Amino acid sequence: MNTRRQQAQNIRNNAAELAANRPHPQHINNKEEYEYRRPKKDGNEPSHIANFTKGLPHDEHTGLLLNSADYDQFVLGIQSGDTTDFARTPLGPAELPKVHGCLSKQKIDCDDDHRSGFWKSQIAQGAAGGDGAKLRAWESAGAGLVFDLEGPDAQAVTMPPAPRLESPELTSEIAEVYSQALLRDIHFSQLRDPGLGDQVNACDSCPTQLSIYEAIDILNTVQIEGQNWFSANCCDLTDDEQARQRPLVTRQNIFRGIAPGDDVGPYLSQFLLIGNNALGGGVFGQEAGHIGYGAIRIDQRVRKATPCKDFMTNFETWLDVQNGADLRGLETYVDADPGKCREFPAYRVITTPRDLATYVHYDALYEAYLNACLILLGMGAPFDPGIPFQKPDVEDKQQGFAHFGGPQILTLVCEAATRGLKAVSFQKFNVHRRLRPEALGGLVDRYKHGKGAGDELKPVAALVEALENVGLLSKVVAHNQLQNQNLDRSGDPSSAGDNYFLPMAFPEGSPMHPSYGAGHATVAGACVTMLKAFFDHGWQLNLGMANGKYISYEPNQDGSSLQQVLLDCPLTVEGELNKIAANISIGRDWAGVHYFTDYIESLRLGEKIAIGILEEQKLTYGENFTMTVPLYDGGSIQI
Amino acid sequence: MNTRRQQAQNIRNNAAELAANRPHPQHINNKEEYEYRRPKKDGNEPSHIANFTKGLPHDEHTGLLLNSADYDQFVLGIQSGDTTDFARTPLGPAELPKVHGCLSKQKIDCDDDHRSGFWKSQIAQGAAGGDGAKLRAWESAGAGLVFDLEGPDAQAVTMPPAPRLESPELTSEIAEVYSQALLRDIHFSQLRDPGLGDQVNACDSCPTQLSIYEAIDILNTVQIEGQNWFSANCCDLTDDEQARQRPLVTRQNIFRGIAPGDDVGPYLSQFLLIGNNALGGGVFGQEAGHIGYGAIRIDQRVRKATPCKDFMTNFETWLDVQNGADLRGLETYVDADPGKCREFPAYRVITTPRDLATYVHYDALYEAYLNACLILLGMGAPFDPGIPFQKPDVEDKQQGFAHFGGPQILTLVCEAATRGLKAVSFQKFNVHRRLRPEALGGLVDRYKHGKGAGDELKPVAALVEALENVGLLSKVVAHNQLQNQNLDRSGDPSSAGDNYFLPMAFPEGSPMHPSYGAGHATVAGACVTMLKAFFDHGWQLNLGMANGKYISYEPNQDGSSLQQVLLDCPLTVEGELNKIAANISIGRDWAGVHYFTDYIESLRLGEKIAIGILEEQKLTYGENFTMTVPLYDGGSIQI
Amino acid sequence: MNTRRQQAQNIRNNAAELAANRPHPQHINNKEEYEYRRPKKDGNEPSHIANFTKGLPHDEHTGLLLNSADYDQFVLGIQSGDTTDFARTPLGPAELPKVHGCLSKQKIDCDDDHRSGFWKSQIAQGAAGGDGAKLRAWESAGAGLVFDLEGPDAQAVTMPPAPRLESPELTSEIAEVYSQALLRDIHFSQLRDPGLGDQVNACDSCPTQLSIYEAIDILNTVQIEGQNWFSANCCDLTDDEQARQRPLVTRQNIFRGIAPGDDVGPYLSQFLLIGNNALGGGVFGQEAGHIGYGAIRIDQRVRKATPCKDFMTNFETWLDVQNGADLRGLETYVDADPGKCREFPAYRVITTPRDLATYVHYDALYEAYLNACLILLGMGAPFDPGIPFQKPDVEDKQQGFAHFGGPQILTLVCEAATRGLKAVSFQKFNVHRRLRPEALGGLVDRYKHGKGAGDELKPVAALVEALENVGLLSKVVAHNQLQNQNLDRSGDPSSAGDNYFLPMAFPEGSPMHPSYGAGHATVAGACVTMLKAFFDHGWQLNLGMANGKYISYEPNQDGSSLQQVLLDCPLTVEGELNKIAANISIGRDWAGVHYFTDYIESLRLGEKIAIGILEEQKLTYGENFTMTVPLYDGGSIQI
Amino acid sequence: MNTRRQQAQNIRNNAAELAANRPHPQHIN
Ligand code: NA
Ligand code: NA
Ligand code: NA
Repeated sequence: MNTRRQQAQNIRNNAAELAANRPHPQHINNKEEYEYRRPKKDGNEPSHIANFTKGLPHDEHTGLLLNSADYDQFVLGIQSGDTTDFARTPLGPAELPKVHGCLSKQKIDCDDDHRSGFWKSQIAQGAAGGDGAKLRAWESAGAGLVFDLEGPDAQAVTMPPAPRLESPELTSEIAEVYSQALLRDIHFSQLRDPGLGDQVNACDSCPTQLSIYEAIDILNTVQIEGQNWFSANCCDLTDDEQARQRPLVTRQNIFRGIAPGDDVGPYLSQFLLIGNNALGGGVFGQEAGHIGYGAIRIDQRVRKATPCKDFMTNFETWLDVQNGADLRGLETYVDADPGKCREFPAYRVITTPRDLATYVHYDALYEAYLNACLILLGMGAPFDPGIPFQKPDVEDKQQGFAHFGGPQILTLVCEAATRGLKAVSFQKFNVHRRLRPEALGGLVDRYKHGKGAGDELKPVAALVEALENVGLLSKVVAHNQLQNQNLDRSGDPSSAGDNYFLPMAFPEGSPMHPSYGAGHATVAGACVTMLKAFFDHGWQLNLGMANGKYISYEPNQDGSSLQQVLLDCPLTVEGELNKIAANISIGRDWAGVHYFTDYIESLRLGEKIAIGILEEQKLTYGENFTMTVPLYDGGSIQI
Repeated sequence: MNTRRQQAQNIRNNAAELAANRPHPQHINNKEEYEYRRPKKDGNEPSHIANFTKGLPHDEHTGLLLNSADYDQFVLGIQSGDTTDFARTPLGPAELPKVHGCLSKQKIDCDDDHRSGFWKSQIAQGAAGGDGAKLRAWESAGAGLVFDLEGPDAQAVTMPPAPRLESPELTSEIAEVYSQALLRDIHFSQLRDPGLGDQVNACDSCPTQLSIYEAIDILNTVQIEGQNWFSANCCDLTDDEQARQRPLVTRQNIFRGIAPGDDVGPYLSQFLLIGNNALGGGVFGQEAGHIGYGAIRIDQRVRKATPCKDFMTNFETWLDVQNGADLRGLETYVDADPGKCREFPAYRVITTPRDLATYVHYDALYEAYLNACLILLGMGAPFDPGIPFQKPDVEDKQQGFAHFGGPQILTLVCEAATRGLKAVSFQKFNVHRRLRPEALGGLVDRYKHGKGAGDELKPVAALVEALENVGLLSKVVAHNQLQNQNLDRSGDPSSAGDNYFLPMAFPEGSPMHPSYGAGHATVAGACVTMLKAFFDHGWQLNLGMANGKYISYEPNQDGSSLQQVLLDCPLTVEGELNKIAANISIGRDWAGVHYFTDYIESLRLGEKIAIGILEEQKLTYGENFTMTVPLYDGGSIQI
Repeated sequence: MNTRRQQAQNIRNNAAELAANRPHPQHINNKEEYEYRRPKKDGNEPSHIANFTKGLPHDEHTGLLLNSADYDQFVLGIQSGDTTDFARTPLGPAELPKVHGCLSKQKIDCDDDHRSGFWKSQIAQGAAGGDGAKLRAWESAGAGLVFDLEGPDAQAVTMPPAPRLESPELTSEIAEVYSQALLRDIHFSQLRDPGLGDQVNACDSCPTQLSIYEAIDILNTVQIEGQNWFSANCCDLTDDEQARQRPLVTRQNIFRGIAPGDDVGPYLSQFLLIGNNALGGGVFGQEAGHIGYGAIRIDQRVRKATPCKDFMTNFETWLDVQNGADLRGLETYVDADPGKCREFPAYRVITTPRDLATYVHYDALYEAYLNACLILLGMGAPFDPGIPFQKPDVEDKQQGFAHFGGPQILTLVCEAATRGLKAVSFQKFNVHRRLRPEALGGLVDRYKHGKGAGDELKPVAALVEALENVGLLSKVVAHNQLQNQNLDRSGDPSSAGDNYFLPMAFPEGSPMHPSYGAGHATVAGACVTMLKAFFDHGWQLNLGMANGKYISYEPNQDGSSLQQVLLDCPLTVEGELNKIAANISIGRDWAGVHYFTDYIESLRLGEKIAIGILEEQKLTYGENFTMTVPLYDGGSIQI
Repeated sequence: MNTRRQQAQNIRNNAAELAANRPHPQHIN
């Protein structure tokens, strides 16, 4: 034998070696960083239009990257991770220097207690009780360089290159993210084939410049050089692009993930609507929406944000956000009705993408995937049959709580997320640095106003044609027109003119870190993979059945209760975990802060992080069991 | 430089070595295992009265360990961890073999679909809809042998020896756990010095055979060989016992933990009563009891179990539980009132120890410590000033989300718990194997009925004197008398006679694993230590103040809302985290499944697990910061 | 220099490291294991219909997996490899326990000398001279966990996921394996384009419900969701499926392998028909069928099993086999004719798939590939020109016998096979666990009798449609009708009704180990790869030529002698080795125990095992030569 | 536990050492 000290050290060294001896891939970007250029005096420099520049100095007149030297310093700081190198990077509004090639001078500083004059938008000017908005910096840029004790390393795993401005793929994606902004107040029952059950309209009537029927046509018709993303055959596409590729847009498969079981049933996953039966003697049912949080409850009702109230719809509002104006918590929320119980309608069931965007806005990491984990445990969901002490207590003479029970999975959903964020943080900051969809909506507008210098915005030219030739932009300007009649931005100079800016559900828009690699989807992919591994992924949810059809749940007209939907086949653990993975992941896309590529490839990156942890932790147990974890790309694996 | 693969492997090897090079202590029990004996034909064998035997065959007539060979096989199985060795261990009721020294024969098996006849209690006989209760086995016995990737090893950390039946310490502890059973329906406002604010009685009037005033006297007067635990000076006590030692019992310090800040304010920690202010525009306040779970809410109202309804109050009910009768979920809960909102009183505020016992009954691991973590984040609580990117965004030009924000602490509270359970699982199963307080209540009764053989129960003799000489038992028999008038156990033969059994708030009583080392307290200690480390432990909670006194919260008469309590000094993050640590940890003691020693030493074991993880994870970051984590034993440490 | 001891140790350490430093792939199944479910009381459990359950307890009334707990114990035993864990797994017929979730009780045991009453089929009831059939257990389940001194490790190599019940691929495969059962007595001259030479009918006239012309149409027309396997373009298929994919079924390419040279010439490889010229002075020719086994001969005539006599054609016969009834050697064989020499027709030339099924039934591992090796050596076949001492003896002054002659290759064909079996044993038992084609024929029948519970056999529904819509099943029931008129199973209750069971050429059917990964094909692929490596793969076989056409051999009407076939081009060593690889590998498929996927992917797995050994053994020799081993997937490699 | 790769390599190294640690005789004509 060996002393336990040695055995414990050996296993931690074996896990460390196992992690190292796996395939360490090479990180390949789409080369957009230094490809698209613009003009300087007696030469040319890169435009960095296709790069994330949110927080840096943007020209206050043109809304383009003010100084390229700022981005070169921003990039430098990312790779070093030195706190000192962050401090040299200019932030928010700035003045271009008198000597060319030098770093920009930051207008706002520590002695600026009153910051009203620096911003050009009314909202930002009187944001902090009349003082004016504050600067906000980038979030955990050096997290990609942070190591970990378990799972694969952040740079020991990679995502494929982001699609380009010239590509047919991106054109379909920006159109999809654009469409969702105009379809942001649609009732969820509309996002599915009408044969399943009766659909309804959102009780709150909003001005709509786009419907579902139109959106499917636009997404199917949108094309570059006579090629549509959904239409294009395999032969044309690259091995990387062949993987992401989706089919022709259907009422059922619209705005949905490509993970198995996403198509089956309604849009919204049960684990975002249903709860558990009341502890002990049942006072309420699963349709109540109270999760069985041990002896206390979880309310499944999200905070209701005032419908059809999108932000950054004009240039000033957009520019100030892109100049790192801290506008968090300036979005308004519907007040409660004294007559009604359970703080309705202040807190209602997630009825529209807006309410998903709101849920996802403050989601707080792994909440959604823990909640789903809690729901299954309370329901009486079985664990993967490979796991020890799973048989009747009399026969096996052991139950298993500490390491093969609820306790182990409760920690695992939470564990994985942290490793997830670090892994994607590298892909965002140190590799791809893809612009936010809000920025592309920026690029689209500025081009249509003939802004920039020379052939700077020529790359975007191809993109805006398809968006206008499908007739989408014409509806976006109409939607924006009505949004700029709001008193908060009515007097903004840009409100009078046309705006092609993609509406943001949040005043601040996207978080202060690059687009490519989604923080929500990476956590979603990782946390869900752990749940699918541990639980019996096939387990058909016993939500009950009526009239020989297995019942499901979607919200009612005002989200006051759940409307039952009756399907031919029952819902499985796998599908609903994959659906809530997709719901939260695409939940950002509805808010207009992510593309589909950000979701899909993050979900694939997420499972690699999660699988790696499970692989490494298997060295510890001497029971010698098997955990069968299903993947999003077809067949399952045996850990 | 080195390639990232090598650096990542080196850090995981360095963490593994750091863990090994720390002090690996030697595990010392109190030698009770094979000390107390009883008689066999022409010799003597150990009684195993002071050991955990719950689940094994107990003699149906005497309620003592039927065969010592069963315990020797039970012990053997623990140390091996072999699934086959578990299967040989007899469970529940059994028949003593015709040849002596041989293993007992199990009555119940896989062909016993109807198990009514095997049980001697009415409740268990008609438990499973008339079929009869099923056998339940021991929970994760082999978890002590499971290794881990981060933190200290389970056998690389130890707890001091459990107190003995002869000791003054245990006598005070069993009296404390006994008292709590009779004080189980007391309103929490009573568990504090009355000078702070107006106290109240529980709206539900229960027959009480013991009051607070009496309980303090009993705990202060109870003594062995003219020595009281709280009275005894340092000189008399051992270095291990000097640490646990508490002061003379006060109205303020009664049934409370010895962690700093437990004495200050009411009994119940705020993080078990208060919530967050409503997201965005405030529709309700913190006194509401809705935690700011991102965009959804957490209900702080526990399920209300029918008051003054304790179980295992007679021999039959006690014996069947001790014979591993699965009675989970047979406890009844108060129905809701249609007229009232928020499912009242079915779901009410934690008003009595019963409601804490109920909360803790299904607590689901780290819920309480995550909830507390969520509350602080929503409040706007500051992190430990050592942590990077903590200064204004403009100055430092970075915020930190992924690794130095909410995300990192959210995973850490959840992370630590799993490592905690494995560490204590060893101390329970492989080392101390201390009997449950319910078992000691068993030993007390059987002695007072002159059960057992020869000088078997002589060890307990000394214990029962002090309990009777304080006049406690006389009140326990009176409490039990009224409890056995219930129709569910009225017709049980033992109901007619006197019962000295400690009432259990759960029908099944303690979980199927030994007493010493508390699973709740180990998680509590570990999770709270992580919170204290990350957050500014000193941060005075801004709950508001009225009349120049800082306001606090305790429940009202029916737990319909929070009653404000006004203190001279404000509550700190440290104290309330230490109080919720103690609340949940002692929450078991109220249910009657743990002693104080199980709490205190687990809280100390818990922080060692947590600190060890933090120490190891510090190798990853290159920022070079400092986390100042305060300890329960005075001064703070710098990680 | 180094001492030889050190050099010898270094090379064995270098080989060990080389093996480890190669790509270790991750084992991915199709997730069918826990996907398809059925109903239990108040819940749902997995059906394990798509898993190998042969030997376990099958319900005697429905013919489905009796208890899922048995499979969970069966799986557990596989992964542990513990002899004790095998013994707990119930075998053959069993009684479902009174408590649910418990292990089944085995009817047959060691005190059952007379086992007539346990079986439901006449054949099995009077199998062991009236005593009744015995139980048979699973074959080398723990061989996947066995290590090796040379070649790649069993878990250091993997096969792609098995096709699913829903898939178009499987539907084409089961139709192919079904067709072969009805075409089992076809003369081999029919399995090729008729332009090559005159075709003939099997002298023994059997009732045929299917012809070649019909079988090609059925295989080309069979489709799922309007998709045929052979018709489907690359774009639709996955990278794994794109590899297996075959072209539209031709008279030449029907039931043939996709290895280069399989299409060229007749179906049956020469090395299964031809022999060598008589040692010294030629008394007979190559058309004789006597292999030059040094100074003795090998008879190429297989034992003739009585034609059109298939087994397990009814439910009882099928069920008893699936309940592990040991029926080995109950198949009857044609008696010899006293008048004729060389024990004819008792021993005849392999004339029909039946005779191949019979050859392959007792093939005894590597016999076929050694025989082929012996034939080439006797013919005067050249070795790969890279090998040392290959030139005229006078010039080079060395011949090479021990290490570069016959001796080295003779051991290599035999060597590789053992490593092959262990490698695939893992893929069968520990990963894929694909049901046998006989089991799917079982699933098809039970569905058509409306057996099982709820939506248990719904997965198979899609499969049986295509089989009936092509009109195949209608012919299978007709074939089965005539087979159940046999007196051995005439009185079996199921004989009266319709049977859709795929006929088995063996009474026992498939061997006691899962379908996916073929033991014959893995050995075939491995052994043939070694032969192709060593010999000059291109070497055009000098069998002679007549009328300016290179002669070949196929059998005559009664397999009394070889009928010559004249082709435009000569046969190469590569093609005929690939053809005998395919012949033996597909030889199982004719018997109805394997699919095409089992052959193709095993042949690819086989070469990886073989190449790995050759790579490792190259460290030993200091001659520094090159062995050019051709692959089945196009180009050759240089070892 | 160890990863199968390591266990498989260790056994092949153990076999190689076992072979070397046996009596290596001197060849006398
Ligand atoms: Na169990
Ligand atoms: Na900050
Ligand atoms: Na030669």
